[PDB]
Amino acid sequence: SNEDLPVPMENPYKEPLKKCILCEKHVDYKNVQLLSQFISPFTGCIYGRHITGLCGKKQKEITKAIKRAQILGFMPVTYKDPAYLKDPKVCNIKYRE
Amino acid sequence: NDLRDRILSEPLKHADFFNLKELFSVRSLFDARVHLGHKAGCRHRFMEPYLFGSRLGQDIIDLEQTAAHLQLALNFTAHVAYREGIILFVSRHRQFAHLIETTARDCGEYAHTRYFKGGLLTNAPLLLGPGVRLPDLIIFLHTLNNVFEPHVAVRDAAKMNIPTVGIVDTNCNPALITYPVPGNDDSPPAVRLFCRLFQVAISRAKEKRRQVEALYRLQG
Amino acid sequence: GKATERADAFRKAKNRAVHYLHYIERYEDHTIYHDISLKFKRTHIKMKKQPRGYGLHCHRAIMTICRLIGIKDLYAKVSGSVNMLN
Amino acid sequence: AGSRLETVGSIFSRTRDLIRAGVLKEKPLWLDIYNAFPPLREPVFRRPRLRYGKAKAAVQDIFYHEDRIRAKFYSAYGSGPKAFDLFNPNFKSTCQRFVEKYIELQRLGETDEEKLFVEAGKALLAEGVTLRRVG
Amino acid sequence: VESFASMLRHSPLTQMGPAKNKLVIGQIFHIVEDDLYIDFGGKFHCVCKRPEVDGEKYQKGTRVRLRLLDLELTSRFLGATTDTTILEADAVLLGLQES
RNA sequence: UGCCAGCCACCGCGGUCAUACGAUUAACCCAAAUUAAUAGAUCCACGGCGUAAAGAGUGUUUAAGAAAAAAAAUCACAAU
Ligand SMILES: [Mg+2]
Ligand SMILES: [Mg+2]
Ligand SMILES: [Mg+2]
Ligand SMILES: [Mg+2]
Ligand SMILES: [Mg+2]
Ligand SMILES: [Mg+2]
Ligand SMILES: [Mg+2]
Ligand SMILES: [Mg+2]
Ligand SMILES: [Mg+2]
Ligand SMILES: [Zn+2]
Repeated sequence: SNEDLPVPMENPYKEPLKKCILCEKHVDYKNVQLLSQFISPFTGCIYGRHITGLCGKKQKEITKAIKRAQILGFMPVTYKDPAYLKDPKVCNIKYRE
Repeated sequence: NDLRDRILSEPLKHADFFNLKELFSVRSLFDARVHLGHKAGCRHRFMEPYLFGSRLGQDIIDLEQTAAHLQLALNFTAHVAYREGIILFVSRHRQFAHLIETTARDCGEYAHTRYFKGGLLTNAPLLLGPGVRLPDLIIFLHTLNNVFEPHVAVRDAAKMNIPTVGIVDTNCNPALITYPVPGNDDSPPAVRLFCRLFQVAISRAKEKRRQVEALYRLQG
Repeated sequence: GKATERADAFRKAKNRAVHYLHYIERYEDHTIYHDISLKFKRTHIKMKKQPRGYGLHCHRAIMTICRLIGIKDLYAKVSGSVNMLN
Repeated sequence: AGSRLETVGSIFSRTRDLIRAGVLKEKPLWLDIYNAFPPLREPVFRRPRLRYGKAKAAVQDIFYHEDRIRAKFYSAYGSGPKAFDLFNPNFKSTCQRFVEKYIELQRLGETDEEKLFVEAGKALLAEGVTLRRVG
Repeated sequence: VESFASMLRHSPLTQMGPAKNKLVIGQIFHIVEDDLYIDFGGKFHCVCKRPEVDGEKYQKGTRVRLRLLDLELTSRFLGATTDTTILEADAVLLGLQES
């Protein structure tokens, strides 16, 4: 009959889960701009999760979309298309020090 | 000689004989933060019966049980003091080292706060001397050594048939400890509290023994 | 106990033995209380509790130890490794 | 002499038994004291196995309905203006005031969250506390 | 008489909820050169560095305002059965007890 | 005597100080028997299978068995 005992509820305080920059966006091979964000400008490599910072789901979607674009002839393979050089830089890599 | 048996037998027949009930309370303990433990990631398996629960990752010791136990430890400590026996405060924690050495010297009891030499309890006659008395009771204010394993003296006091009081925090292993009192060993008001309590219990017992001795002397 | 000289190890193991003593509860001070089976490492001992007259039928080491304990009537079969310390 | 097996029993057990066998010819002090007021659990050695499989501990997490409220408070207004004093045993925080007001307006029977919350904010502004909120 | 549960439920440490980003009051009980050992009343002291502005105003006994991050700094590391305690708390020293 | 001559069920013994060969002295043990050889009696796993002998390269069904209390068939990604 002790009213001061704890109640077995779920944690009220619990924070929301952090989200990939793209959670519920749509990655489409047709826009080379979004894709070309996750490429190295000099090489054309695709960046890793530990650079892009994506839900495994999106890193995968991004990779597949990239390769698709590259072969359907939307996006260049060996270098990031110079037009998109000055777009926003999402990735964590620093070349020039 | 018969009445010496009287002076040893008499105090065993009352529960409270040194009246230590009145030195603390559940509220007393609570304000000294005693109810606070480590994170649940550090929780030692054998401690779970003493946990009132876990609040947002912190383990909250159950004070009802801390009181229950502490009453018993103090009682035991006192009766050993009354019976003129050696008490050894042991902690290897360097904050309270000075505090404890002080406390002990004030009760007329002994402290080992320093590095515990290997065979101190098991091989006594080599370390200390040709024939020696060994502590009759050992109090641990922290059951751990600065490398976070159990303090040797626990295993070796057990090994030596010496009863052991000790404050076992949430990540300690209580198993080999004769009268454990679950509670917080890390925070200053807690350690200061436990020191003060064991101090008072000892002093009270030694007094009661002096007075009852005096009475026995006037009896004849 | 262990030493370069045999004499020395004898002394050492005696004096050390007296420090680890067990108390063995004896039923009516001759047998054990009830049947025992234990697997210690690779050794299986199996003992059975006898009546008053049936003396000490055991591996010779166990008979030695029993005579030291005071267990006068017993049956034990050891299987697996007969290694003495185990 | 005595028994140095730490693992076999309690010190009580080994001591009493070694006396029983007539090996140990003098009773030790702490023994009589022990018998008189024995500890809650027998101090027998035990090995701390790591849990496995589906097994987990029994420890209950500590929550109260007030928490369910406090979360909305902190999400809205962050920690309060008054800071915290964990030394003062009776100290009440801004969050706790908000709690009590919310509980009182719960007793008037308003089952809507919005009403309760906002009107408790108003009931607090009444007393002179500033809720600066957060975006 | 107050049941332990009753006490725990109303205590300021239960009132706080999660200890991340909480403004708290704490008091300096020890000093080594730039290191202030601050007891904010929870379990473990924290330790902060003496700021550049009004450096000499911080003395043993002083009171200061803290932003609590973590109540105890603890983590599990690769290959360990239990977590490792730093035996400290994580805080940011804001200023001193504006009064 | 000296890796010779020889001995042993198994381990092993004999290279100049052999209780192990050969003989002597003493002893031990069986005894109208005592050794040796050969056949029996007894003896293997209700134990095991990561590293020791052993989980058979894979799946499905047949035969044969188990069902012994509570539920389930199903969604990013490089099957073919
Ligand atoms: Mg601790
Ligand atoms: Mg021959
Ligand atoms: Mg010769
Ligand atoms: Mg022979
Ligand atoms: Mg011969
Ligand atoms: Mg014949
Ligand atoms: Mg094999
Ligand atoms: Mg296979
Ligand atoms: Mg093959
Ligand atoms: Zn996502």
